[PDB]
Amino acid sequence: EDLLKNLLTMGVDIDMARKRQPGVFHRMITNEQDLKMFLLSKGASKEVIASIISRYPRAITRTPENLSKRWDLWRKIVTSDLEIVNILERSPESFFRSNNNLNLENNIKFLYSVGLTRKCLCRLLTNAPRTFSNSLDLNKQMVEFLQAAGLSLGHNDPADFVRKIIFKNPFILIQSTKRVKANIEFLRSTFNLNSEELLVLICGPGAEILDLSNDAARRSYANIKEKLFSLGCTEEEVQKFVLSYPDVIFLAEKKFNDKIDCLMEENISISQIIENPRVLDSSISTLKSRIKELVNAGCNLSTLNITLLSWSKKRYEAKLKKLS
DNA sequence: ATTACCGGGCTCTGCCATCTTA
DNA sequence: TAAGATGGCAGAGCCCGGTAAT
Ligand SMILES: [K+]
Repeated sequence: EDLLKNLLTMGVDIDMARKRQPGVFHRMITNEQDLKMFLLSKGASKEVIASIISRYPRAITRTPENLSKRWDLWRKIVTSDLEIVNILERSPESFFRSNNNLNLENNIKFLYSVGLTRKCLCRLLTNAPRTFSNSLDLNKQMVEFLQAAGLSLGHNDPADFVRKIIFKNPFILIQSTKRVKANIEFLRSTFNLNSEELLVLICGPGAEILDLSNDAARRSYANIKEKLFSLGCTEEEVQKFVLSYPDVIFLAEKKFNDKIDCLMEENISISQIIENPRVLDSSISTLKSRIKELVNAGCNLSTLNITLLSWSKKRYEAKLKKLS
């Protein structure tokens, strides 16, 4: 009865809430008051509170005791209340989609038990919160799958493969095993690719590749291949290029292309580009802004050493001065 | 005094489908 | 027997600078 009124004064988007979790609105008891007070208690602005509820209405079904206990467990990993407010604003669902604090506590035990440091649990919680709402078994699955995948390739102690990858790729424990398998076999196939090459690739520069959704990797590589072929680069060169800079698989196809095109419209050859893959770190805006500045001076770009295009502001700005 | 090499810092939700659970 | 709990999916970059090399 009193439910819609409170939410309305709270700033909530009621129509949106009802669409996401209609069920919640057919309960006779809801604790929307205690939650407001609870988050207010921990420093959340009223606008955040509304935003959290607008996106995860079920949040209002939790009791002060539960909320307080879950919060204190997060504070076993994160150090300030503010850190947690921020995470919840960014992703409500991770905190509120479960109310099994025992399970949560077991995740924390398990993850410690795998040999991860607190800075590593902190990193996980901060950037991949939803890790801690996983079932214990689900986190166990992924960990067992990595160990198995560690030894299924030539790794000396899998225990440490797990730590390296989980540190380099914080988002791995919120991916399905299905998905991460398919991304590994995608790399193994498309490129050489013997166990050791593969292993560094996964731990180092191609670590983010394991998070790509189904076939989005395959599809984004296809585009790379076409667009580079079209410009006169051979498959070898395409492979060499992408392996020396796998980040390029994460770009939206359209971005890659526009990026390639903005560079080349200025008479920078496809050759300069793939022998200096990092120029592609820069957003298109930055590239575009820098291109303007240099051609504005006496630079011809056709023959310049274009590495500066992806230098830091400092080093770039310094060098631009010197050119004029 | 200048650039290359390379790794690190940031960084991941919001939706739907299929169970459990009471 | 309807909600709650849980799993899984699509979508996706940019920047900085230490230190080696010259
Ligand atoms: K109920």
